[PDB]
Amino acid sequence: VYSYTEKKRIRKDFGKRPQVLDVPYLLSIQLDSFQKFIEQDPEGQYGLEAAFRSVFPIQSYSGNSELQYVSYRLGEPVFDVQECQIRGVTYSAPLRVKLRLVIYEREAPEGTVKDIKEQEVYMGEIPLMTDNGTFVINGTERVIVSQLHRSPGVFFDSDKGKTHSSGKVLYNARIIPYRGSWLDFEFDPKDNLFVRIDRRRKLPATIILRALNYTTEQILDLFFEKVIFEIRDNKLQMELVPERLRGETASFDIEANGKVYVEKGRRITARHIRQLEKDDVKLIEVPVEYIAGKVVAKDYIDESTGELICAANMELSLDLLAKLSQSGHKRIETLFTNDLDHGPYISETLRVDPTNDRLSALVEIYRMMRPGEPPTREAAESLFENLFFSEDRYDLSAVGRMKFNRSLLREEIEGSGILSKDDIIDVMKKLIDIRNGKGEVDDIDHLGNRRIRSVGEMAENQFRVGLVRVERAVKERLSLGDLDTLMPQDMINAKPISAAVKEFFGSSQLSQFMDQNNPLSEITHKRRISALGPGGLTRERAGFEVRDVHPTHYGRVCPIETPEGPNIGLINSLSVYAQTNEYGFLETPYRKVTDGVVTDEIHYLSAIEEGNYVIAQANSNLDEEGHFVEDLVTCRSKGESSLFSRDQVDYMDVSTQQVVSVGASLIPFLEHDDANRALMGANMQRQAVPTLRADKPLVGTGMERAVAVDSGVTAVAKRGGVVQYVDASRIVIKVNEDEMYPGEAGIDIYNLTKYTRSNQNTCINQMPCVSLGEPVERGDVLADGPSTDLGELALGQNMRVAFMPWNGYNFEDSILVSERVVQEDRFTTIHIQELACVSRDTKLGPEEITADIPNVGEAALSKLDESGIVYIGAEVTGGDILVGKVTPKGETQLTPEEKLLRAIFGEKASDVKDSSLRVPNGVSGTVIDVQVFTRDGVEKDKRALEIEEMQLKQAKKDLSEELQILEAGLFSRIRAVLVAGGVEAEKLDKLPRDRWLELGLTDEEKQNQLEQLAEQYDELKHEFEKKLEAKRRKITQGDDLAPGVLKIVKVYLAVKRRIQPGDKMAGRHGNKGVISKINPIEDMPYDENGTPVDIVLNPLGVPSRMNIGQILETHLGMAAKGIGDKINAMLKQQQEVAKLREFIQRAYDLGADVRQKVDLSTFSDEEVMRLAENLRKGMPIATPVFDGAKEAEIKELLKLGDLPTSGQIRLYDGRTGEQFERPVTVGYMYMLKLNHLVDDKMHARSTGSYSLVTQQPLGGKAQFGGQRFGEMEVWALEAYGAAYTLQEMLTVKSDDVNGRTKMYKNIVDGNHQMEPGMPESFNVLLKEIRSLGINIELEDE
Amino acid sequence: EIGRTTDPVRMYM
Amino acid sequence: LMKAVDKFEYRRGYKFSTYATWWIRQAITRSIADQARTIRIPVHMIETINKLNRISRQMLQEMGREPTPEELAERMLMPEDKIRKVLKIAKEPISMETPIGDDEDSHLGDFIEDTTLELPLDSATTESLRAATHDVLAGLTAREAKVLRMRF
Amino acid sequence: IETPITANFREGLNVLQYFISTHGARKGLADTALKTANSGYLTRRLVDVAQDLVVTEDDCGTHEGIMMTPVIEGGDVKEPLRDRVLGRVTAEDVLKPGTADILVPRNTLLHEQWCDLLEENSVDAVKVRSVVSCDTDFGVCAHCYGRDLAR
Amino acid sequence: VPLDGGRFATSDLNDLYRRVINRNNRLKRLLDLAAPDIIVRNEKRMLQEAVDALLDNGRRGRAITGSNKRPLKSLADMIKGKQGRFRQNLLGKRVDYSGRSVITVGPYLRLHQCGLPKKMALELFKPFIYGKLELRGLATTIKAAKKMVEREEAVVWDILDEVIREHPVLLNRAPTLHRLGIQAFEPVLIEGKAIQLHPLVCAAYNADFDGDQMAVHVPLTLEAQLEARALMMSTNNILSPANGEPIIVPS
Ligand SMILES: [Mg+2]
Ligand SMILES: [Zn+2]
Repeated sequence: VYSYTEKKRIRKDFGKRPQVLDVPYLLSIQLDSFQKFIEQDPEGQYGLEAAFRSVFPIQSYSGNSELQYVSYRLGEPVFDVQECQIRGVTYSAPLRVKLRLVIYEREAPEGTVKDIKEQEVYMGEIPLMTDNGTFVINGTERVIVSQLHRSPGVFFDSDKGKTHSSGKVLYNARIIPYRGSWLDFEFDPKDNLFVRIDRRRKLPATIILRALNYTTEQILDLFFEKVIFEIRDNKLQMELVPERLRGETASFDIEANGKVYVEKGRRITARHIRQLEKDDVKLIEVPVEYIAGKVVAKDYIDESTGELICAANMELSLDLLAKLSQSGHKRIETLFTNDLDHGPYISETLRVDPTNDRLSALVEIYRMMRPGEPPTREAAESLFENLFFSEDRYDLSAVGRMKFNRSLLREEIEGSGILSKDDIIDVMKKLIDIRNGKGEVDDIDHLGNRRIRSVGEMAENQFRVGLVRVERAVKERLSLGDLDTLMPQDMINAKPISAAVKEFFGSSQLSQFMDQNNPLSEITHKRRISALGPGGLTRERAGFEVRDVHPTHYGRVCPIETPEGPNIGLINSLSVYAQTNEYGFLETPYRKVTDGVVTDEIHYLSAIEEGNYVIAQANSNLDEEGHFVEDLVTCRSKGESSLFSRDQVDYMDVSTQQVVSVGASLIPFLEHDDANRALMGANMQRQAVPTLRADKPLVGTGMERAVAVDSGVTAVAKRGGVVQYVDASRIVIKVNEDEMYPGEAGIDIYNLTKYTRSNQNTCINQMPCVSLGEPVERGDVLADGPSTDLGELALGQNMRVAFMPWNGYNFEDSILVSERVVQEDRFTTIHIQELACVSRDTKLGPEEITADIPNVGEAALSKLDESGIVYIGAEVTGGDILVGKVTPKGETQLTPEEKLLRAIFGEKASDVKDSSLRVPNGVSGTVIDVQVFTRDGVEKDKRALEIEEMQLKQAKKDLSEELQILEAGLFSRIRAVLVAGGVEAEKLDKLPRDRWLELGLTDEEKQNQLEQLAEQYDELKHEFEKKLEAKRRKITQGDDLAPGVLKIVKVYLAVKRRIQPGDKMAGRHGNKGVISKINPIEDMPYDENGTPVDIVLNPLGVPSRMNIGQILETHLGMAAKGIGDKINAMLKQQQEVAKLREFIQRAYDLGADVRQKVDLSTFSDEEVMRLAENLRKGMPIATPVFDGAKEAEIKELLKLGDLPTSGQIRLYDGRTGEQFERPVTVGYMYMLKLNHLVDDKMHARSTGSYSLVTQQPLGGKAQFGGQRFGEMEVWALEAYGAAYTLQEMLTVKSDDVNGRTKMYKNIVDGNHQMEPGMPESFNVLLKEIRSLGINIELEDE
Repeated sequence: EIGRTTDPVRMYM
Repeated sequence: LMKAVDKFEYRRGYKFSTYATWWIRQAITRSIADQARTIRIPVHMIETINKLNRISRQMLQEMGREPTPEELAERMLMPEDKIRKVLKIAKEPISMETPIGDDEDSHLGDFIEDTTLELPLDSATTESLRAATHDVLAGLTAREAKVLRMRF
Repeated sequence: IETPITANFREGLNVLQYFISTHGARKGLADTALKTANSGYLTRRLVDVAQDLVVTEDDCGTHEGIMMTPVIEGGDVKEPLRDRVLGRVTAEDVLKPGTADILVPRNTLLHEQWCDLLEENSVDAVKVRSVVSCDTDFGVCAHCYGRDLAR
Repeated sequence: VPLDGGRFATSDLNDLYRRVINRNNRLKRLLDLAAPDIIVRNEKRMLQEAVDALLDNGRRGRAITGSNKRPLKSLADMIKGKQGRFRQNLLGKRVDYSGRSVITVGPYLRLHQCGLPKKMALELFKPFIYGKLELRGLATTIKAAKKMVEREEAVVWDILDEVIREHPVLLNRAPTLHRLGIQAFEPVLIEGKAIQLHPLVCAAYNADFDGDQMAVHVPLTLEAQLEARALMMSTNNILSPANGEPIIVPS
């Protein structure tokens, strides 16, 4: 039940909760995004097909001319990934688009096409994503980070009394389209509705409604209810809907059928309401004074003179009703408005609104949009149409339409991309209802209102922008075009598409250099979510509501993996099980739970659907039946957690690791550490640099295998088989018979990547982990990449640490390291840097790479050959010359007394100037690679010829070896298929190889007996010849360099760096420290067996930081090292194998109801011995994040070992020999070396170069510059009495041109005195101020 | 309508 | 347009727009070629650059990808060096205040050093050489020192 | 939240309690990030307003002062009078607690010995000079300032 | 100035001046050619706008964009801002004779001394070494002294030990919250690349040993050396200026 690669070293698991869901692929997001970006979709859906179909067909200005799209194709890349990396070019593929131009007949709207023109055009280049989800832009590897932004739709805010002193809430609404202009609705303290467009000056909300071809009466009908008042005897007999007497204060008497239902001062209650409903009362008696505030609905005109008796939306009074009733009106309707439920804000807005009709509304909108311009009817109509009702300027794509419909409680999820009057009215009514009280506002921090935008979507948007920029030009050209004189190629330019794609992929905030110094760092970068970039937020413009974790983040976003500093909470990281919905939302797996049984069916729920149900907790007890042991289960319903019944549970958590990310899932005993320390340790875990040798983490979590396999730093076997050949740079696999195609030579060849430099100047190397003849299977690891051993992740080393103070050498956070650590080279790293020498052309003459450097001794160029290039493998130090170069120098100057010196010495001035490339000071190493690039038309030198010859020989050798490997496999298959059917007994083998296949003796039944082979041989030979020709052509061809340069020489140096005081080291629980000293072996504390300790740590940092995880991991590592020591001693005594089997079985069976089951009765003796030899250095232990081992289990393991149960032993001082009181905790725990190397930070300067505009020193460590003396330092010196120090700091050492040289001459002469002079910065400021109309000067008196 | 603008393009138009 | 109005003739029967368009476009193009670059380039060289760019674009569209400067000489009529010089002509200069990422809020102008300054080590060597030559010239006879000082 | 965390760091916290604690950790980190940015601006504004003040005289010859009393809020004293009087010069001559004899003179510097004597005698409230009442033009005198509380 | 590679770098003032000059020339030509009143007014308005944008861009109307995307920088922009001349180049300035590296503990040190790497001190006290070598007669010329220092003979170390015997230095941490952010110490030559700092001044410096760095400054003149010895010496300031309490207490 165990794979061959797993039987080598089995990690003990202490988990208890069974696993039901496997960990998905950690790099699926980028692959899926790119595969949705580019793929042949036979539909009008997402992609280039989409883009093309969005623009084409492009029709002319009604000239019976249109260029119509047909199909698109992608070409083969010119270079591969390695060649692109070497040449510093972009790994992309040509784009081929097949267009068609059709010209109709003259004076015929639907006439047959006069001509048809079909051609194929080339439209830019598209970069291709590598197999590891990365891109190559210019020789380097870049990773695009996914963006999180607000989802399109409509949202409602609350603004709980912040902009007003009275604390009144002002609700508002906002519509955010995917592409277009913004529409805003808001309230005011005077209960009026206002509308804003693109955050411009606010206008009354009725202006747009009037501009929507809507009259006052229609607006009142839409936004208000109608009550009809009659005119019978009494004339005061209005209908009475029963539900219209709720929530208001009574002011009069209501009577029906001669019954006084409610007396004066009495309130209509539910009893009165039900009494009226039972009585079916419709007509009631009302006093004449009740109609004082009523507002008429429509307008009434006289029949005699046609005069407007009363206009719409005006107060009705006694005189008005008398006037409209003496004219012969019998039916009057008003508006039913309350004071707490039906607010009359529409009437107030209409009263405020000064516009009259559609024309006035359009004029006002045009004036607001374009102030200072005289309005025109056509211009205003076009502007209004284009604002929100044009498909070219407004986009409401599927996600936005779906959000709009969901917020509006519609029934359809699809619609049009433009807005509508119905939609605007619905939003206004929803806002009115929210103001009234029914409904709730939305929160912008909800994960259901935030969408994820990916690289495929961004590339599609860029391509669409380029396509519309091109279609504008094609329309402009076709406006004055012709019919039979142009081809469908002149109107298409690939320049704007190429420029757009190049700028997007090279200069963007989401396009960043990949951090390739750790497989964990590489896998973390591709799973990063950022809220910055174009269309997002800004680091200084954000507040607090977006910088804090939300309850919706459970299972989707890791709460503890975010950088600390200016951008905290905006660079969050994706969790392990998080996925992306169809519309771009986040969702997490869940287990469906029926009435009593927790089933094994997995369901994916978004943030909106999660709140509807109630989800149980991962750590729930169940005994092989799906029923909960306890009658009550702790569950979370809606953002809160409380006790729930057994039968009320709807869903259960998949696993305990779904709440954290992959980086945070690799910290053992995480629940025992503080959150800040866990976050710091997660942030520091990806900064580790690979060491010379990495074995394994003694205490892990089990995700190391997944992290190593998912990253591309290792080599995985595509097909199972038996290893045929093993080498340090090649692995050959013979494929199994049942796992290979009917006819083909089945042999897998893997080429390992040797020493290469990464983006952080580290070392990348692959080493084989298999032997000769070892069976392999699918998914087995064949080669180990950096920071990986046996297909497991190993960031650092495990060390024997002790917790005690040692003479103040670990005072605050310092780490004391023994000499044996640096003696054994346990923390030694390899670094590789590249240096380039550029030979350009000058007006005085071209430069040379000759080796006759003037004024250079012979011993200073012994490492250079006759061509002036250093040898490969030469040891060089600081100041050593690598490549010699000279530049022309003509008649610079001759100062006096130099002519006299030359006359005395008879010396000639050098014609050339030394500009050779030399090793930087303070660094040493070895030359391992030299590359020479030369421009076309320039004769190559001896080194270039030798490099070309070596490259041709290597290419021919590789091609021939792979060809003969293929042929050997093919002939082995020939022999096998022959022997299987229709063979001679011992005669076909004696046939020569050229003709052995030339038999077909019995293809009678075995058609392919030789049939499937000769064709294979033929294609193999032909492809070998063609590839040889193409490769030699590519090698022999010239290079393409920038104008002005002739040759470029690149030198690679390998630097081996050892550990030293000042380096930074850290663990996995957020503890860090700088090495202070390196004590001898005899000075380190030792135990009763004489074994010294390696690391000494300060116990003073444990209680304040509150992280017991380090102590627990120390105890676990000590137990594992005791077990490993016992195993090693038993192996050294080599008594038998039964004892080893029994001990290993006991060790693997120790625990308490552990899910892992290991049985050694099915293991062979050879496998048992191999496992025992692999377990010599300690048995690995897997600690699940929230299901790890317990203190009781640790004590049980320690008791299984010979170590004391308390975990503390007795130590002796190596200096004095006397024992230490208060026994010291000693154990093993994992250590990491962060790349904060001291030799990369030390810098010093005395004199150097100065800036151009202001004569001041330059930056830091790049131009050999000095430190900056700031305002705080000036204030400190002013608080002190160091006036002279301040003066010499800000005049002589910085600005005074004569001051600095005078001080230098005085120091050389031995006089410590200075002249203050005048700073050049003040003169520059004076000149700058004088350049204005301001006169400033210094007077002398 | 003599003002309320800053860009000279509008005034030229 | 004013220049075209100064020379318009209505006896030909053609409308004024046809005659004015040529003058307007000529003036606009001349102004663009004259005062649209930091470094002035003559009209003939601007026309040569435009023709080279148009050819290159046409050949890229027709053939499939970017060509080589050597191959442009076959298409055009050039000694294969004028095209190289035109390509080697510097583009518009980079802004001094352009930023480079964050870089602690620093621009491109903070990394340019003056090369016209002399080192203090050089100044001290010069002073020492002057003192040494004065001391050596004091030892010689007065007439020899005078004639040397006069010659050099 | 009405439900507290009943597990300590020695035992194993669960996902719910860890997720709850993450909120406080992030709030603390944001507050720490913003406090430095606010304090820098405040310190700059405070430095730039009083950068021209320099002691220029030795004794301005004034008689004004500030009445110094212990801080009482309605309970236990949070600021003994020794702290607010040590290192200052007295504006007027101190009298005996019983108003019988002349105590320490006017223009003396109250060191630890004087403070111990005042404590022993149980003096209620001594008045001292201050820089706001200094008569020196364009600066302050040494006597009004008192003593530098660093030497 | 010509940039390395055959390219050039320019400031926005050149482009503003170019614009102004070109518009003035066009206005002169139009005045000479008796242009219509509307065209003359348009040219005058363009000239006013160009001068206004040269003097202060973005103040009167919309800012004029630069070469590609960003707006131009004006004289007022150079004068103002945190990156202006007053704050960035006149109140605080980069200085020579400075160095920085990582700090360590070195508990054996005394209160008035610190640890200094040999390479940092050799790089800092270059003129002093040159002068001492010239005075001792070991090096005939300053060039010979420089060659001997580059070769790192056995006598330059003795010269450095002689010159660093009683020459204080200045140590500063990048946040200078109070007066005690800069102090003076007496260098001790040590092997390595890390500075050792006395544990007692750690609380005053508000510094730790988890990757913190500090800067080094060398007083040049006699008066500066004497001021650093008499006022900024660590042993001379043990009491906090804020309150009269000790500040070098063990933690
Ligand atoms: Mg620190
Ligand atoms: Zn005073």
